[PDB]
Amino acid sequence: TYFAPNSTGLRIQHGFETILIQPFGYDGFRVRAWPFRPPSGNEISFIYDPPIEGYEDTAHGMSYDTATTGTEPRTLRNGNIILRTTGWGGTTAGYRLSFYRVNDDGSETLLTNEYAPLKSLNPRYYYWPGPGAEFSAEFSFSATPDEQIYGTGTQQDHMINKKGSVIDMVNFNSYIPTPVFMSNKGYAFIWNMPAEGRMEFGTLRTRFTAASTTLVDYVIVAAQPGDYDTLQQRISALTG
Amino acid sequence: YFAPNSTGLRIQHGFETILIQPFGYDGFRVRAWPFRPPSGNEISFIYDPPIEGYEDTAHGMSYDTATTGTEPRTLRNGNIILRTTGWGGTTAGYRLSFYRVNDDGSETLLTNEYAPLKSLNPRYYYWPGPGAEFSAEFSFSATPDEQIYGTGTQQDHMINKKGSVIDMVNFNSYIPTPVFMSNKGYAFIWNMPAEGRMEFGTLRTRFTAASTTLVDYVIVAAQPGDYDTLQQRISALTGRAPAPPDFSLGYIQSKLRYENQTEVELLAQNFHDRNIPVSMIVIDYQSWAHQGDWALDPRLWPNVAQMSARVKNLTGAEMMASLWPSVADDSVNYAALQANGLLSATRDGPGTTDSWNGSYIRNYDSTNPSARKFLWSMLKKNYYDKGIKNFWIDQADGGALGEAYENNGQSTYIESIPFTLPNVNYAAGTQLSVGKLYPWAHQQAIEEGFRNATDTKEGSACDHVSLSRSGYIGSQRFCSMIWSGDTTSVWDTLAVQVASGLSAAATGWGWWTVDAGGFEVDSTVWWSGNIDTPEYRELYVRWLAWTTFLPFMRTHGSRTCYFQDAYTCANEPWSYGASNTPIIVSYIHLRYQLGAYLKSIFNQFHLTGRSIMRPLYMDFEKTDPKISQLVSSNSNYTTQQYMFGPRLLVSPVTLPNVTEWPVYLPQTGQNNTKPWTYWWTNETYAGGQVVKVPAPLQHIPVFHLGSREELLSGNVF
Amino acid sequence: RAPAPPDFSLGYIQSKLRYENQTEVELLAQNFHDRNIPVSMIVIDYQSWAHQGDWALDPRLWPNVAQMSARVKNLTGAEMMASLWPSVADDSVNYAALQANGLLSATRDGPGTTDSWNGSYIRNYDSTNPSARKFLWSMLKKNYYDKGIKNFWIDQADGGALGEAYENNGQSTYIESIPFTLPNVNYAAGTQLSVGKLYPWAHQQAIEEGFRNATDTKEGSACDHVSLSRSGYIGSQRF
Ligand SMILES: *[C@@H]1O[C@H](CO)[C@@H](O[C@@H]2O[C@H](CO)[C@@H](O[C@@H]3O[C@H](CO[C@H]4O[C@H](CO[C@H]5O[C@H](CO)[C@@H](O)[C@H](O)[C@@H]5O[C@H]5O[C@H](CO)[C@@H](O)[C@H](O)[C@@H]5O)[C@@H](O)[C@H](O[C@H]5O[C@H](CO)[C@@H](O)[C@H](O)[C@@H]5O)[C@@H]4O)[C@@H](O)[C@H](O[C@H]4O[C@H](CO)[C@@H](O)[C@H](O)[C@@H]4O[C@H]4O[C@H](CO)[C@@H](O)[C@H](O)[C@@H]4O[C@H]4O[C@H](CO)[C@@H](O)[C@H](O)[C@@H]4O)[C@@H]3O)[C@H](O)[C@H]2NC(C)=O)[C@H](O)[C@H]1NC(C)=O
Ligand SMILES: *[C@@H]1O[C@H](CO)[C@@H](O[C@@H]2O[C@H](CO)[C@@H](O[C@@H]3O[C@H](CO[C@H]4O[C@H](CO[C@H]5O[C@H](CO)[C@@H](O)[C@H](O)[C@@H]5O[C@H]5O[C@H](CO)[C@@H](O)[C@H](O)[C@@H]5O)[C@@H](O)[C@H](O[C@H]5O[C@H](CO)[C@@H](O)[C@H](O)[C@@H]5O)[C@@H]4O)[C@@H](O)[C@H](O[C@H]4O[C@H](CO)[C@@H](O)[C@H](O)[C@@H]4O[C@H]4O[C@H](CO)[C@@H](O)[C@H](O)[C@@H]4O[C@H]4O[C@H](CO)[C@@H](O)[C@H](O)[C@@H]4O)[C@@H]3O)[C@H](O)[C@H]2NC(C)=O)[C@H](O)[C@H]1NC(C)=O
Ligand SMILES: *[C@@H]1O[C@H](CO)[C@@H](O[C@@H]2O[C@H](CO)[C@@H](O[C@@H]3O[C@H](CO[C@H]4O[C@H](CO[C@H]5O[C@H](CO)[C@@H](O)[C@H](O)[C@@H]5O)[C@@H](O)[C@H](O[C@H]5O[C@H](CO)[C@@H](O)[C@H](O)[C@@H]5O)[C@@H]4O)[C@@H](O)[C@H](O[C@H]4O[C@H](CO)[C@@H](O)[C@H](O)[C@@H]4O[C@H]4O[C@H](CO)[C@@H](O)[C@H](O)[C@@H]4O[C@H]4O[C@H](CO)[C@@H](O)[C@H](O)[C@@H]4O)[C@@H]3O)[C@H](O)[C@H]2NC(C)=O)[C@H](O)[C@H]1NC(C)=O
Ligand SMILES: *[C@@H]1O[C@H](CO)[C@@H](O[C@@H]2O[C@H](CO)[C@@H](O[C@@H]3O[C@H](CO[C@H]4O[C@H](CO[C@H]5O[C@H](CO)[C@@H](O)[C@H](O)[C@@H]5O)[C@@H](O)[C@H](O[C@H]5O[C@H](CO)[C@@H](O)[C@H](O)[C@@H]5O)[C@@H]4O)[C@@H](O)[C@H](O[C@H]4O[C@H](CO)[C@@H](O)[C@H](O)[C@@H]4O[C@H]4O[C@H](CO)[C@@H](O)[C@H](O)[C@@H]4O)[C@@H]3O)[C@H](O)[C@H]2NC(C)=O)[C@H](O)[C@H]1NC(C)=O
Ligand SMILES: OC[C@H]1O[C@@H](O[C@H]2[C@@H](OC[C@H]3O[C@@H](O[C@H]4[C@H](O)[C@@H](O)[C@H](O)O[C@@H]4CO)[C@H](O)[C@@H](O)[C@@H]3O[C@@H]3O[C@H](CO)[C@@H](O)[C@H](O)[C@H]3O)OC[C@@H](O)[C@@H]2O)[C@H](O)[C@@H](O)[C@H]1O
Ligand SMILES: OC[C@H]1O[C@@H](O[C@H]2[C@@H](OC[C@H]3O[C@@H](O[C@H]4[C@H](O)[C@@H](O)[C@H](O)O[C@@H]4CO)[C@H](O)[C@@H](O)[C@@H]3O[C@@H]3O[C@H](CO)[C@@H](O)[C@H](O)[C@H]3O)OC[C@@H](O)[C@@H]2O)[C@H](O)[C@@H](O)[C@H]1O
Ligand SMILES: *[C@@H]1O[C@H](CO)[C@@H](O)[C@H](O)[C@H]1NC(C)=O
Ligand SMILES: *[C@@H]1O[C@H](CO)[C@@H](O)[C@H](O)[C@H]1NC(C)=O
Ligand SMILES: *[C@@H]1O[C@H](CO)[C@@H](O)[C@H](O)[C@H]1NC(C)=O
Ligand SMILES: *[C@@H]1O[C@H](CO)[C@@H](O)[C@H](O)[C@H]1NC(C)=O
Ligand SMILES: *[C@@H]1O[C@H](CO)[C@@H](O)[C@H](O)[C@H]1NC(C)=O
Ligand SMILES: *[C@@H]1O[C@H](CO)[C@@H](O)[C@H](O)[C@H]1NC(C)=O
Ligand SMILES: *[C@@H]1O[C@H](CO)[C@@H](O)[C@H](O)[C@H]1NC(C)=O
Repeated sequence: TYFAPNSTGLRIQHGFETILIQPFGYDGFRVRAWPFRPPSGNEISFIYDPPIEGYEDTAHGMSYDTATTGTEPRTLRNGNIILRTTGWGGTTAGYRLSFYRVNDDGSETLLTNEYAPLKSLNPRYYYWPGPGAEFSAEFSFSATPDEQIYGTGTQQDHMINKKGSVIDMVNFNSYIPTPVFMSNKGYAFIWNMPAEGRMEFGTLRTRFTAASTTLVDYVIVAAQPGDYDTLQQRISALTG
Repeated sequence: YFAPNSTGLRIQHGFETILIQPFGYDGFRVRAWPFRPPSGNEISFIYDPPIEGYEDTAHGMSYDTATTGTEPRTLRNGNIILRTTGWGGTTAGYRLSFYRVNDDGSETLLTNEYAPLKSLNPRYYYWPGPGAEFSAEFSFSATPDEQIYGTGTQQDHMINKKGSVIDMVNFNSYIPTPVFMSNKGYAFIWNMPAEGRMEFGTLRTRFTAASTTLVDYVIVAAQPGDYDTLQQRISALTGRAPAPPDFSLGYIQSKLRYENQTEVELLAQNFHDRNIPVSMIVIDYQSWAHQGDWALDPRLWPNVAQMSARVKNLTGAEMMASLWPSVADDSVNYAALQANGLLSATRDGPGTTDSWNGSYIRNYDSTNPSARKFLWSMLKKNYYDKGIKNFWIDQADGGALGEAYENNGQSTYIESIPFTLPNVNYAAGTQLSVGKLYPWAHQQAIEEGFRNATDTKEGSACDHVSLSRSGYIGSQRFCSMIWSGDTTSVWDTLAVQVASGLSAAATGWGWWTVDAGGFEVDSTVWWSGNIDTPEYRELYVRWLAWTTFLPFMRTHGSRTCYFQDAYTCANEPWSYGASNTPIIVSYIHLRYQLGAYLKSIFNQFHLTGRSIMRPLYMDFEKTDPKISQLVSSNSNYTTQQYMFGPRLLVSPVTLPNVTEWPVYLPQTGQNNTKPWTYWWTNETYAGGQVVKVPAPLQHIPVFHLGSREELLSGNVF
Repeated sequence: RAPAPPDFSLGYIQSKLRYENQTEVELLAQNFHDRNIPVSMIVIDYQSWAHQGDWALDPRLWPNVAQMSARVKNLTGAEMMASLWPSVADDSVNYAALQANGLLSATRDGPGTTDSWNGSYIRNYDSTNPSARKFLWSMLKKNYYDKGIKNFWIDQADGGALGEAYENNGQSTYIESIPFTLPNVNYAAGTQLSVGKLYPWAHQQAIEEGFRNATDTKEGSACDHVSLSRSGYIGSQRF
């Protein structure tokens, strides 16, 4: 009785950047974005395709069902997670991402969306520091002051709630920063990137950065609140 | 005063040099650089010597002791002491730590360099280019209970910035400025013009610079709860504000936009015939022929000296005009600006920095002194010498043309395409290395022109003012007021503006204001900005009432309407319904009735940096024990209430259809009395409780300490 | 290995800057016919469009171009060639579509403009983007090829800036002489520094693909039509 998806993925052409959102595993979406040049195909990934456990029969790859330029809003549902493409500001469009969970009582809860209030930097920011095509990436997502962040690897901070902390993604003795975290809102998030960077768990914005990359890749999975054993069931099905 | 026994300490720690000097009262200045010494032409926003301090002359690079940091040392100036230490269990002197000597003799650690056993270097250097310029990341320790106030302006609805990351990139309504106070009893200034990052994490505070040749910061200590001294030290370091001209304290009429000369003359005729006082009429943008002409289009403003004189004859009001920093090819000044190198430019390609009005443009170089003087020669010829002697320096955030997206003026879809923000070339550096200076130097362009025409020195009494949307460290030194930028005309926006102005106060900015009623229409709220609907008419009257108790009372916005009889929808005190006209005019009269109180509190800000609009921790943290937590949680009682001067307590109504409003009256320190008097009922209440007062549409919840006749006299200090 | 050229291209090619409207072109063919002077191809130069990026003759001066090409072939038997620039301006009817589908190159920071011309700052279309090559042929085949103008003059497609070794083209020689750095723009195949030499080669390829698609012919076989290019690279003789 699983709410299987009706689309293999959505590919948005937003100017020079392409965003490929695909249903991935149970109650999960996989988002990939790149400016100008398509993925080489030799990028390093830490997630399984298809997931170790999920609704799928075969791997997704780059497959998608619908292509748009993001002029109009769209909606895609997989399991209990729903994606809603929207505009920025008062506009009605479909180049901004937002993720909801369908609760047991029929209502919906906003897990997170791309941090794009009226006056703010682009939630998918690209910057070219070198003469080549490799770029640095800064992706921003909304957050609430009451949110709680669990995981993010190991660190001697004497805290299990990582909210309000910045975690640099550079390894050294006793410090293994890993961008895999659970939120008490009922969702988990995987920044599937091997590049060094930064984890910002701010009061109103969650931001991940990549020092140098050719492709941004993350996965978001939803679960009913308080049910952390399912979140870990989904994370392990994605990463091992 | 505990004067220091050393002029400074210079540490040679490998290839990096650290120069720590006593600076002002209870302050230390720290400068560090790897390999190459400072050129001496770095951009600095602090005074040497401070405007007020123990010193007789400037410090410069002078120091008393030189060491390699092999052994620990101690240096004391005032109540702050520096202790150089090792890292880990080591005994050395290459790590910095700062303590305050309390009144009871004991000491409290303000902060040290974040260096636990396993951690990155608290002074991290990185070379991204082939040259010697470097990126810097400086880390300081922090505690989970700490509270951060200031950091500039932002629409975050918080006065406690703990747990937030603040990017140092300017855009509309967002002026990140690395000057903050901590509730531990110290202030900190990251004296750097480079773009970067502010990390106020749970256990680590980090500042970064994208490209620089020198790191420079100042730390100053004060006894806990005593924020008035922190602001006294900050203003002595970065600038003591001048006294504003008396006319600027009145009612400022503005909108988007008064389009031709005869429309402005009928506006003054309306204020005169209706016997409604007005102190300044503002002319908005798009009033020029081309971007960069810096003059009113004669086809719509044929005789502006006659216009300003007629406006002054009917209302006595002064005039203000708008200018943008962008110049297009169709400008009469484009060839001259291009030839003399007075324009910024992207570092490859044609050099255009953004777009507007269907043309791609280039911002003038405010860091170039020749460009600043070229621009005043236009403003003085076409405005100042023609009766318009106040200037609206709009859309000068720096880099792009005022927004966080490129291709301004085009479709919102194109604006949303993530074109990278430009790292432009300036005369003083690049956008990444010196970008934060651009709006600060733009204010300076008008300040230099003002002081030159009046033959007065900076810091003295102003004859005229400028209206700016951005700034930086020490922007309070100019005859210039900052406003919160483009806001939406909805109820939630009105509640968020308060915390932005309170954060500006903690940054050192006193001359702050908003757009009464908001600026932009919210397309998802059908009544937003509609001056003919009762829904927005209610919102505007609540908003206009609040601006009465702000450093500057000004109305402005881009309204919508059902009936239009001009170029744009109206925004005048008689444009919101017949029943609302007497309400708006009453607050206009009340504003002029507070003139003595306004000039008195603006003067103390000029002498001491005495904050004008005051967050509740500055006056009642020592007193009310409940306030420490109400600020930590960013309660509406602390993000939406404030002290306007030493006597008034203000709390705007931020909800529709409301007749009672809950105001938290803080404790004042006399438990057997009732010090709070409600303005509209004259009823007295005791401190330390939340009260629900009658708040009809015409009344804004305002309490006052002492007698009303004394605060109206100005004698409050 | 180069293809064999069409026989008509080996004759006399008449061109200048510039034949401005349709009636001037028709009187030119009438002159060759009345004087019995042979001509094999008539060329229409640039600035014959309404906006940069429209990729069509301005109807205010070329009202019926299918009739113009047919009249030219009736009087002289000559084929026709028209000019197109790779620049796109905001006033273009194709600007919104080119921007939304990512068919324009761009400088890597700032608004993205790559040069200037005709008093407007412009962006070059991305010849390395296969989708952009298709977009441009859909314009040329609609407004030229299917209307008797089946040879194309792909001018000012050197890559990076707009055809010159200086930025701010079309402006004063003093401004042009100011050493604004040549742009390291973003392409779909790389940057100007990493793949820039491909731009004019891929621009020739755009029309070669269009020519071979219309005639159902393989590249390298006999050509029915030609293109006039000012730049190229390794192996450009294959077109
Ligand atoms: C004291 O201090 C406190 C702070 O410390 C302060 O609290 C702050 O208060 C304000 C106002 O009270 C709060 O602001 C609101 O926040 C809401 C939540 O925002 C987030 O989530 C939404 C998505 O929300 C959808 O789904 C959830 C869950 O399912 C629902 O609960 C929601 O209702 C909403 O549902 C709709 O849309 C769904 C999807 O399409 C549908 O499925 C569903 O059916 C519904 O139709 C995100 O969109 C937000 O993202 C935005 O902001 C983030 C981060 O900034 C950005 O990253 C992102 O890009 C976006 O910009 C966000 O994540 C908002 O929903 C709410 O929005 C309303 O008002 C604002 C104006 O302020 C409008 O601009 C906005 O359009 C919304 O207006 C509509 O609804 C209002 C009233 O509800 C109507 O009046 C209005 O007409 C309009 O109607 C629209 O929808 C109607 C629905 O039927 C429809 O009828 C109409 O036709 C019309 O279309 C607002 O922003 C803020 O969060 C508080 N902050 C905190 C920390 O608590 C407090 O106020 C202070 N108190 C006092 C007295 O001062
Ligand atoms: C439940 O959870 C709770 C939280 O989740 C948890 O709380 C945590 O508990 C731990 C353990 O208690 C706390 O850790 C301590 O933190 C202290 C404060 O550290 C900060 O400040 C110091 C500098 O402070 C000085 O000045 C202040 C005020 O003036 C004094 O109060 C201090 O005592 C101290 O004074 C000395 O030095 C002064 C000047 O030099 C002198 O004037 C004075 O006379 C004193 O000699 C900073 O140095 C610290 O910085 C370090 O960490 C930051 C950030 O990580 C880095 O940036 C920086 O580089 C440094 O690494 C910090 O900012 C520490 O002082 C305290 O340290 C002692 O123990 C640790 C081992 O844990 C030793 O490694 C360390 O050397 C210290 O040891 C000395 O003193 C101890 C006992 O006090 C002796 O046992 C020991 O022998 C040693 O002796 C030395 O000094 C003696 C002084 O008399 C002397 O007699 C000896 O001869 C010898 O010289 C420790 O790290 C932690 O903060 C809590 N965390 C939080 C969030 O609260 C709680 O435990 C949990 N509960 C349970 C049941 O689990
Ligand atoms: C950037 O680039 C862009 C383009 O990429 C540049 O834009 C271009 O600039 C060029 C020149 O710089 C322009 O060429 C001129 O165009 C005008 C306009 O022509 C049009 O509009 C005419 C009238 O329109 C009005 O009425 C119509 C009625 O329907 C109405 O719809 C409309 O709203 C408006 O109110 C039309 O009549 C005319 O059409 C005619 O001719 C067509 C050609 O074949 C034909 O198709 C039509 O059937 C119709 O017959 C057309 O649509 C032209 O007028 C102008 O031509 C004059 O000047 C040129 C020299 O530049 C000269 O060679 C011509 O002979 C002509 O000269 C007459 O008047 C002169 C007075 O100035 C006079 O001196 C001449 O002698 C001549 O007149 C008389 O005697 C002679 C012989 O004795 C006789 O032949 C005449 O009939 C007459 O009796 C140019 O072609 C482009 O149009 C323009 N393109 C665009 C899109 O704007 C831009 O400048 C650049 N920008 C920058 C910053 O660099
Ligand atoms: C980018 O930005 C630029 C600017 O930064 C934008 O440009 C501007 O756009 C605005 C509006 O979009 C324009 O304002 C409009 O200007 C016109 C033109 O006005 C001038 O010329 C008039 C006619 O001139 C002729 O005769 C003279 C002889 O001297 C010749 O030289 C000319 O060549 C012409 O042949 C002239 O009559 C006007 O003068 C009058 O008013 C002035 C000022 O009060 C007096 O000094 C004069 O004495 C004289 O009375 C003027 O010089 C105006 O006509 C427009 O007004 C109308 O429309 C308004 C709303 O748009 C409305 O509020 C007005 O009431 C008025 O309405 C008219 O129509 C109504 C109903 O249809 C009638 O009821 C009413 O009677 C009247 O008929 C308006 O003010 C700017 O001019 C223009 N600026 C520039 C430099 O071009 C540009 O649009 C932007 N572009 C992009 C892509 O974003
Ligand atoms: O940007 C070009 C693009 O704008 C489209 O507007 C969208 C945009 O609106 C912002 C704009 O609002 C004006 O006011 C309008 C309001 O938009 C209408 O809803 C209302 O009915 O009428 C009022 C008055 O005409 C303000 O006057 C503008 O200042 C404001 O634009 C900002 O302007 C500043 C500089 O002044 C600039 O820096 C900013 O970049 C710019 O946003 O955003 C909100 C969307 O809902 C609007 O659709 C427009 O529709 C379109 O045609 C095109 O012109
Ligand atoms: O470049 C703009 C700038 O030109 C100034 O002209 C200078 C320039 O001339 C080059 C230009 O020549 C045209 O032919 C002119 C000729 O130059 C004149 O001497 C003659 O009297 O008139 C003819 C035609 O009217 C060509 O038609 C143009 O192609 C050529 O311009 C170059 O154009 C190509 C594209 O066509 C472009 O890619 C180049 O960037 C551009 O340079 O250089 C020689 C100087 O002696 C001239 O003074 C002009 O004065 C000025 O107003 C401005 O328009
Ligand atoms: C200066 O004073 C500090 C403490 O105030 C002391 O540790 C140091 O030895 C003194 N140095 C000199 C030269 O007096
Ligand atoms: C002041 O206004 C009155 C209005 O009648 C006018 O008579 C008088 O000349 C004006 N003075 C000036 C300097 O314009
Ligand atoms: C102000 O600048 C002017 C230049 O127009 C100069 O002549 C004058 O001396 C300056 N005023 C001073 C130095 O007081
Ligand atoms: C000037 O403004 C008045 C008042 O709004 C208006 O009636 C008139 O049409 C305007 N004139 C022009 C040319 O815009
Ligand atoms: C409140 O007192 C003031 C003077 O202190 C007076 O002007 C006002 O009318 C009083 N309002 C009342 C009694 O409602
Ligand atoms: C071309 O058509 C014309 C009629 O418009 C006719 O007189 C002439 O014979 C034709 N010539 C050729 C070569 O078809
Ligand atoms: C050429 O491309 C078109 C689409 O543009 C396609 O329909 C056709 O099959 C291709 N081949 C030929 C010979 O037309």
